[PDB]
Amino acid sequence: PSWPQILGRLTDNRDLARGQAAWAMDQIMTGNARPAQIAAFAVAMTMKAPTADEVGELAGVMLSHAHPLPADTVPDDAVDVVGTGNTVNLSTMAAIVVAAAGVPVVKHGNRAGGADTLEALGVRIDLGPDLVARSLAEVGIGFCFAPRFHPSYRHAAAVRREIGVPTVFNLLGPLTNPARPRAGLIGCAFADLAEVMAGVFAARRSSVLVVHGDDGLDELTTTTTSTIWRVAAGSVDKLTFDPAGFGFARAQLDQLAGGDAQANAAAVRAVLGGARGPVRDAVVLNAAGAIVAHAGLSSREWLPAWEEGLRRASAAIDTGAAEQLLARWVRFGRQI
Amino acid sequence: PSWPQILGRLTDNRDLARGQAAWAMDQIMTGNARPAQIAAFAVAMTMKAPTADEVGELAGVMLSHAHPLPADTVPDDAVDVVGTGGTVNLSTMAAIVVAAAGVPVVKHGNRAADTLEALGVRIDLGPDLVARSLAEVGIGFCFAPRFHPSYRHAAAVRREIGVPTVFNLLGPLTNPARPRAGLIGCAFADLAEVMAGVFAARRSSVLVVHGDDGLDELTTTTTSTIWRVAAGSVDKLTFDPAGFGFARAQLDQLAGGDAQANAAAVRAVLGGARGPVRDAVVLNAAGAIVAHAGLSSAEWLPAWEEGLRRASAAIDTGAAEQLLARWVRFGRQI
Ligand SMILES: O=C(O)c1ccccc1Nc1ccccc1C(=O)O
Ligand SMILES: O=C(O)c1ccccc1Nc1ccccc1C(=O)O
Repeated sequence: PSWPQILGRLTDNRDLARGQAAWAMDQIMTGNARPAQIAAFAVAMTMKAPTADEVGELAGVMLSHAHPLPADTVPDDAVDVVGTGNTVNLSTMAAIVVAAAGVPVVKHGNRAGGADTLEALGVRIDLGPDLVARSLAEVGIGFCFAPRFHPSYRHAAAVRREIGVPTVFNLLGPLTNPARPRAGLIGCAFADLAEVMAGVFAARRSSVLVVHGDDGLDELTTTTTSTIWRVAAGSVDKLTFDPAGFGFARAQLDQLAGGDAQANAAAVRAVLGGARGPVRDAVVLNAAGAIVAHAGLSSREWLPAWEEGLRRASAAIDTGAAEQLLARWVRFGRQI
Repeated sequence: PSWPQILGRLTDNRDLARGQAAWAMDQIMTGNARPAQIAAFAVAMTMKAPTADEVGELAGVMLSHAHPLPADTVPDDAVDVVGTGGTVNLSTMAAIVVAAAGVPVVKHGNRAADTLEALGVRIDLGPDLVARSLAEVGIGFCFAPRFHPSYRHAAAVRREIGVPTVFNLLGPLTNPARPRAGLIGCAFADLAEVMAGVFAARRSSVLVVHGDDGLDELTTTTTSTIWRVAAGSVDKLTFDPAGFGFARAQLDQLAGGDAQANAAAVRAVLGGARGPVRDAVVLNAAGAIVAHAGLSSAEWLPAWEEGLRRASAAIDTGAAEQLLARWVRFGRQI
C-alpha cells in the first residue's frame, strides 16, 4: 500500500480495502509518517465517514504496539467507564463508585483530561504495567496513562493538538485501553460515530453500553433521554433510555458538564461525601450503566439489572465505600 | 479567525465565510501554519468541495504576496498555456507556437521547467529579465519559487501528502505576470468548473480544458470538455477534433516525460515532423489563440479555424523553431 493510494481512496469518498487502515496506522505508530501525512489521513478518514471495520483496524494496530499488563493481572470481568469527549467529572466519579461496588475497573486516559482530575485528587496516574496490575488487585481500580502504554503514539498525538478539531482519532481512547477490559459504559459525543464504536466493541464481543445523551452529553444524561447501543454477544441493539422511569428528576445541562481538574476534584469530594443533586444522580446513573454492562458478560434482564445496578451504585456512595476507595487509592500510590 | 474554527467548519462540510480561506492562506504564507494544519486544510477543502469564491481567495492571497513584473511590462493581451498536471511536452510546444504566431506568452512553472532547461532555455530569471524576455523574444517564463517564495512551505506539504487537492489548482491560477487570457488544462474534472469560475470572476478570457481521456490538455484521442470563460460567464462545451479533420490518435502515441526525450520531441515537432504529437500541439496552440481572441470579441468556429491556420503556419514557416532559437540565444547573452 501507499499514502497516495490510501488518501486518494479516502478523498474519493470510498471505504478502504481490508488492511489499508491498519497499514496507515502502523506507519503512524512506527514513526514512518510525516506530520502532513498523519493530518491528511486523520481528516480524510473523518470526512469520508469511518466504518466499524476501519476503526477496528486502527485500534487493533495501536493495541498490537501497546505495552500489555502482565499475564493474569486483569480480571476477566473488568470494566472501563469513559467518554470520547467533558464529562470527566462524571466518568471519574462513576468509575470510583463502580470499583467500590466490587466491579474491577481499569481506566485509560491522558492529560488534556481523565488524568488531570485524578492527580488533582492525589492519585498517582503515571504507573507502569506492573503497578497498574498491583493497583487493580489491591485497590480494585487501575489507571493506564496513555503516554506510558502507547509511547509510539506520540507523533499522532502532536498532530491532533496541531489541527485542534475532532477526528476519527478522538474515537480510539475507549477502544485502545491497554488492559483490554471486556465490559464498559462508553460515552460518545457524536451520535454518528456511537453506532460505529458499538460495532467495534461487538466485533471483539465485549459487553458494553455505548451511550449518547440526546442533549449531546458523552454520558447517560438526566437532562433528557439517551440513546443506548447495547452490545452483547457480538450483537448491537439500539434503545432509547429515560432515567425518569427510575425516578430521576430532570436536570439541565449546565449542572452536569465537567470543568477544570481542580474543580472536578472538588465535585468528586462533594458527591463521594454524600451531596445530593443532579451531579450525584448522573454519577449513580452512569455507574449503574457500567454495572449493567458488567452483568451482560454472563447475560441474565434489562430492567432488573438496572434496578440492581442503581441500588449498588447508590449504596456504594451512601455507605462511604466509594469515598473510602478513593482514599485507599491515594494511599496506594504513596506507599508503592 | 483560527485554525480550529476554519478546519472544523470544513470538516463539518460547510462552505467558509467570506475572508476565511484568505485568512488561512495568509497564515500559510506568513509562516504561521504548521505542516499538519496546511495538510488538514488542503484535504478538508477538497473533500468539502471548494467553491470558486474560496479558491479565488486562496489565489488572491498568493498573488498579493508575489513578486510582480515591473509596471507596463506585460502586454494587455498576454496569454498563459499550461495544465494542472495530475502534458509539459504539449504545453511547452504549444506556448512556443503561440508566441511565434505573435501572441505574447508568459508561462508559470517549476521543475519536477526541466524540458526548457534541456532545450537550453534559462528558466530562473527575475522580474526584470522576464519582462525583457517577453519584449525581445515574445515569451517569458516565471519560475514559481522565484516569484512565490512565501509559498514554499505549502508547496512542500503538497508533495508530502501526494494526493491531489484543491492546491493543485493554485499554480495555473497564480501566474505572477497575471495574463488575462489562456488555455488552462485541468486533470481533475471535479475541480475544472471551480477553476473556470475563478478565472470568470477576474474577467479573464480562458479555455479551461479537460480531455475526456483524463489529459490536462486538448486531446486527439477523443473529445474534451471545455469550460469557455469570457465576459465573466462560463459556458460548458464538449469539443471534438474530428470536426476539424483531426484523425484519432491513441494515448500512448502522445507519451513520454523524460527531459532529453521531450527536448527531442520539441525539436522534431518545431522542425516539422508530422503525426499525433504535432496535431495535439497545433490543437492546443489554436485553443490559446482562441482564448486570446476572446479578450476583444467571438465566433467560435471562425476563431478556431483562424487559430488552427495561425498555429500551423507558425510551425510551417519555421517561425516557431526560430523563436525557440532566439529564446535560447537571449538567455545565453546576459
Ligand atoms: O501527549 C500525548 O497525548 C501523548 C499520548 C501518547 C503518547 C505520547 C504522547 N505525548 C508525548 C510523550 C512523550 C514525548 C512527547 C510527547 C508529545 O506530546 O509530543
Ligand atoms: O514548487 C515549489 O517547490 C515551490 C517552491 C517555493 C515556492 C513555491 C513553490 N511552488 C508553487 C508556487 C506557486 C504555486 C504553486 C506552487 C506549488 O508547487 O504548489
